[PDB]
Amino acid sequence: KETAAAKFERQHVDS
Amino acid sequence: SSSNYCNQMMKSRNLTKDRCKPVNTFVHESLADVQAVCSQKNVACKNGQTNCYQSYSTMSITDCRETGSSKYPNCAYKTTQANKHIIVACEGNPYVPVHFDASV
Repeated sequence: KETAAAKFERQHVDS
Repeated sequence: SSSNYCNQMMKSRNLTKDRCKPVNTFVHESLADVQAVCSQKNVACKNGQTNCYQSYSTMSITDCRETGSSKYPNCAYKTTQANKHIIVACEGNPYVPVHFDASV
C-alpha cells in the first residue's frame, strides 16, 4: 500500500 | 491517552491505534524543506550505512516519548519541543527521506 517515503511523511511530517 | 499534542498526533497518524510506539519525532517544517536535506551534509548512519544526511540548520521538532506507566490501549506520551538538526536516511528516485535516523 504505502511506500517507505509515504510512511516517513505520515509518521514524521507536520507542516 | 491524554489530550496533549503527542497523544493526539500519534493517534491520528495511525501510530498508536493498534499499539503504543515507544518514541516518535514530528518535524514542523514544510515537506519540501525536509526533502531538501537529502542533498545536504552526508554522514554515516547509526547502522554504518552512508546514505544519511544532516540538515545544515536546526528545525522545529517535537519529541514524543512514552511515559513509564503507558500501556496499550491507553498510551501516554511526554511531549518535548526543541530546535535541532535532523538526520535522515534517503533512498530512491527522487532521492527522498525514508527513515528518521536522529536529531542533534
